[PDB]
Amino acid sequence: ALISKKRKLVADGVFYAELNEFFTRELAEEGYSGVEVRVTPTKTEVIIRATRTQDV
Amino acid sequence: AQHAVILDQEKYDRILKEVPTYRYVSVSVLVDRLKIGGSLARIALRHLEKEGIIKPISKHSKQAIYTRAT
Amino acid sequence: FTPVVLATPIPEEVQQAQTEIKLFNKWSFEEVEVKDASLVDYVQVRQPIFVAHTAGRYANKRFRKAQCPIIERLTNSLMMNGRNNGKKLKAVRIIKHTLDIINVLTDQNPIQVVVDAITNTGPREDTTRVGGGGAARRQAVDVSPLRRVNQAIALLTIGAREAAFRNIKTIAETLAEELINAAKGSSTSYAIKKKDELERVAKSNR
Amino acid sequence: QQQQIIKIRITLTSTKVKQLENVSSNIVKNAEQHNLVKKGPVRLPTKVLKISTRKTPNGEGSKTWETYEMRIHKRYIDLEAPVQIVKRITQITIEPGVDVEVVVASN
Amino acid sequence: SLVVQEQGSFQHILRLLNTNVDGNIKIVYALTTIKGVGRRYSNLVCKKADVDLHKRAGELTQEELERIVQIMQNPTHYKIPAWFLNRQNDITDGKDYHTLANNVESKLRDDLERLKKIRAHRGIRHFWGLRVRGQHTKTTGRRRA
Amino acid sequence: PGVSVRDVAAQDFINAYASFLQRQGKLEVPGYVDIVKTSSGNEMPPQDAEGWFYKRAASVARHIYMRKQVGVGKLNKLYGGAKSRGVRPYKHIDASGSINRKVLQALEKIGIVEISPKGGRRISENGQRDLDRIAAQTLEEDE
Amino acid sequence: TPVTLAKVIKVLGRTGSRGGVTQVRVEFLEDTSRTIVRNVKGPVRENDILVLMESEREARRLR
Amino acid sequence: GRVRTKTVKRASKALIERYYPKLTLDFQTNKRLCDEIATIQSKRLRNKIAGYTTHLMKRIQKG
Amino acid sequence: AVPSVQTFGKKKSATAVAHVKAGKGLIKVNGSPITLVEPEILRFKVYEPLLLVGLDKFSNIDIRVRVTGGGHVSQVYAIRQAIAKGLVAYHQKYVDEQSKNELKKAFTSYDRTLLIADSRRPEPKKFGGKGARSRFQKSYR
RNA sequence: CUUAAUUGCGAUAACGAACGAGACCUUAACCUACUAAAUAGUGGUGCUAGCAUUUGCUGGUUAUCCACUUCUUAGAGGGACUAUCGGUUUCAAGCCGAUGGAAGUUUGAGGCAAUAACAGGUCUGUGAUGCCCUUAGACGUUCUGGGCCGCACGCGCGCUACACUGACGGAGCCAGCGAGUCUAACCUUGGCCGAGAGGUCUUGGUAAUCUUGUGAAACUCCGUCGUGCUGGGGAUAGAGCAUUGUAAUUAUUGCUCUUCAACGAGGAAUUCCUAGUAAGCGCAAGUCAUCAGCUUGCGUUGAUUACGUCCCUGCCCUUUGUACACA
Repeated sequence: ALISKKRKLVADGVFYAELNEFFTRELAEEGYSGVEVRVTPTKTEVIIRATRTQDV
Repeated sequence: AQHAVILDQEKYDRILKEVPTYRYVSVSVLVDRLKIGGSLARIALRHLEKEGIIKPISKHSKQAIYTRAT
Repeated sequence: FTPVVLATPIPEEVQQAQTEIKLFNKWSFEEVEVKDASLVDYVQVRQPIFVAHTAGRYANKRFRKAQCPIIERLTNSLMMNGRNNGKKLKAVRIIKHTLDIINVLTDQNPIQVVVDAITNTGPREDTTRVGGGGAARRQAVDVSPLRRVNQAIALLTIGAREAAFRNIKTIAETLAEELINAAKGSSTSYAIKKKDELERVAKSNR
Repeated sequence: QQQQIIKIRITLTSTKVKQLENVSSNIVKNAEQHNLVKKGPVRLPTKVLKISTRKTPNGEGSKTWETYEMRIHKRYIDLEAPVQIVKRITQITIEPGVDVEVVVASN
Repeated sequence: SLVVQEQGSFQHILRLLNTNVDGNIKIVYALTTIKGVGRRYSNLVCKKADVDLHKRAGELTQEELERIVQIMQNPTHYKIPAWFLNRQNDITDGKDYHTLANNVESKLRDDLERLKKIRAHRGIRHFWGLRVRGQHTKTTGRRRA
Repeated sequence: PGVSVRDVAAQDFINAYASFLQRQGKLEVPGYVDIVKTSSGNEMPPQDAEGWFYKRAASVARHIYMRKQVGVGKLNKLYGGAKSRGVRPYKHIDASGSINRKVLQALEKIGIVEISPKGGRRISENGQRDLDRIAAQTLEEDE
Repeated sequence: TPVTLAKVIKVLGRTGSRGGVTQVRVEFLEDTSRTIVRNVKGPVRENDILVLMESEREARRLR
Repeated sequence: GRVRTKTVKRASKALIERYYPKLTLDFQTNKRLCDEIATIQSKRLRNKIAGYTTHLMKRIQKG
Repeated sequence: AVPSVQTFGKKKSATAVAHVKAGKGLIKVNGSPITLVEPEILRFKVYEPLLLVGLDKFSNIDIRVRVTGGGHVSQVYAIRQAIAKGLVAYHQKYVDEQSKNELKKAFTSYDRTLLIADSRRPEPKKFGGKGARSRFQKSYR
């Protein structure tokens, strides 16, 4: 459906790349270490687990 | 040509005596046999071909051995 | 004798020379015997090749380049110099194309084709350069169990091609009278020239 | 309407060798406990994703070459997907990277 | 290389418009020698001219050579579709021209001396002499210049 | 013994079948005969004044029993030798485009032509109406 | 011929200031209780022929 | 280029730790040793441990 | 009918899938007669593992394989594995071991790489060079 | 004393250790075994058309029934460990000569590779980094384009030939690596137009379907010539045709015809390389709107001379000498 399989199953890998800076680029003082990797359809479950889950 | 390649026209009996007890001869030989050369090397196998002295014992492209048949 | 029911029928004159004993199909490469001088045990005939495409590793362990078949060695040894590098499947028709000219001239089927060449036209020797210094007088270091075959075959098929270019003479048809002139020849080919210049060192200087 | 099955190609996009087998076997057991006749799992073959690059950030030095690969493992199943497998994805057995698309082909 | 009884009626070495003819070579190389005459219409001097082709070049006799004068002068009377031509729509009237042996450089420099005087970019690289049609001329200048 | 045309030669076959029928009579020389170089980079046309029509058209008829279907885009991409390609190494680029398409006007009279849906060629048994019937006499002539 | 057939029973290796020439022994085929130190080319295996060319002479130092 | 390893120190301490009167020329227990005594980190660990313990246990039947 | 038989051959580009059906002696690559093997030179390397137990061994079986790919010889001695695995695939099981030691001793002394699954491969080319071991030019200046 | 190895045998003011080497992981090194293949297809298949009259060939009936993997497969394991016998050797490490082989370079090639550094080089992958002219003259952005290609004359990496395995046309049409369409667009078969480049009617596939068996060369098979700057060579130059883009002028290119340059195996010097390898050919990907003579990856035939030396360059390790330590 307008997005192929072989050439864009690596396209989800930007959501290991765009995302794993987006958590900690303004927030480099946060303390991120790799959350329990998780997904549901239509929406993504979000849990924080870091040094600074309190001040921000 | 200059020296025994094309016809050598006066010597038309030489094609008619093509093996002078001389077994090994091909297209690859006739050029310096003082006879027809690789231009017109086949006109000894055009002239005496079908039933006579000459019978085909070779195959390969452009180059064909021939022999006084036993 | 024993045809078969099918839709692709079979000729008659050939494979009864094959179904009886494990030898050649139409030509009599059969029970003729060897003229074995020195170089004892260099016959890969029985069990031979028919053409030279036998599968098997042969070259990195140098003690078993002698079990590369002795009939294949003259086929191994022709085509150089920017013209025929690759195209070694031209050397598979050469086999029957020099088992073409050998048929008009001294058949001597392959128990006699290669065993007659190294005797009276090639080395029984080598003359390699470990030559002391200044002007290298070469040690005339004679026959090894691998020095009867390699340069004795794979350079005499090369120096005898030197009239197969710039004019008419074909590589497949230069081989008309060089094997026989390696069998018995007075150098209408390249027989003497690898025992001419290397033997003036080798006779009495050692 | 209900439990006449509509011949849906069970399949599951991943990349690993036995982590898909952790999740594809959540159908492989769940299609055969109630025992359908099966001519099933087709290993989608391994695909490489070569990228060539010079190892250096500046083109000085020995221009040495470093290469790149992946292995796309996937399985698709030539069976009937029952009703107890088709929306089971939407609240359990789903994982980032494991985006279980289920293509359709029957006749 | 057909059945041949080549007597002295065969044409030997003679000038046939500035070429001493190689008669003994094939009939494809009977004429294909002059500037203006490339090897490309060695077929289309004798393609459908009803002359036999497997013979060598003793044929196309002294007055069957007359057609050779006018077949290459007039390119259209023998019905080539004019894609086999070297200069059309030149400067003056916009039609076809087959530039013959005198007319090789007779007209190309008229298109050059068209342009020595009209200021253009390919003008100042010919009478100076310079590689005008796309060559870097720094490293050109070593063994070729 | 039961004959297939897959039990028949295809090398000297055209030398003995499609050149046995060399003068069937219907010439089909549509104006672009022997004036075109017949391959898009190959500098020479056939200079023999004999053949190369059954060598291109009638090659296909027993070629297509050995397979399912072909077309002219597999005829141009079939026969290209070394190209007259500059001071640069050579390739295999395609043959002529509109010239070898003459079989799509030459074969039309035979009946070995059948045009199929799902593109391409269909071969009816009209090839068996001039080759499987000659599989009774010209296969026993090549002993 | 001044040549004699000779088994090279024991192998040594080879020598030289370039790599080619070889230390070997000979044990003959005719006229035993006689042996002379000789040389050979190269890739020699065990107990095989050395046809000479010299009659009875020597060549030892291998630089 | 055929010499020992750094896990030939422990290919001879646990070899005879309780396990001399087995492992003859028979190759079967020359792996069915090494799935029990060793937890296999490579199928080659049969090739690196038991690749010598028959020739080394040729040295025990000598003296 | 009978499920296909997993006696099986491999090579560079010519997978010699040694199928066997109830046949009558067709020597093909599913399409070509015995006179049409014919490169005039490479005629017999297809056969000669055939012509070893007799002439036919064709009473119940044929040689049914088909092959895509190939070089110039690389099918000729590829399916000769399949022509050797297309004979003896059932003579192990149905007829007995003394018909293998005293009658398939034909199939012992003429193994010129027949049941050998291949073990000689050209290596992948390196980096930093055209050739497989050849390298570029240095020109130390 | 061996080894590719400070890897190992052992002799020992050394004992135990720990990296580096080997192990480690891919990929070419296989399986008469199954949970599986209409994102390949075999056997009979419902069978048909001819021929031959012997379930013998082509094609399908997107399910006629299937047994469904035995080609891509791993879900994991196994099998070759110089193995095995003679020669060696301190009787140990070892190392050769024959055998058996899917399987006897370290399974072949790679995958990050230690201690310590190098004024190696990137503020040109960044609006990381103290340093100015900074801005309104600006040593930068918008844009018309130059210029990065400019040439007196040098030096490298590569391409084509230097000349009868030279050049030319047709029957078999064979690979292998991979690549491929989104809110518009790549791969494009089949058919008409055009001689080519291509124009157009169409088709399949967001992926073992389809382009593709990438129907490659080189070859398999034949007909043609004649050694001369030949029809070797296609530089150079002229004139026409279609495309890519908004536009090709300094020709981005591909095609047609004409013109047919030098040279005739290169001096002092110098690059690479011990078997599927050199050396000839060719295919896909990169940058790609257009452009491959270059690189990344891959096939097709398969030689020479060497399976050893420190001679020239280099390189580690001892003994030695040193007024040297930016060595």
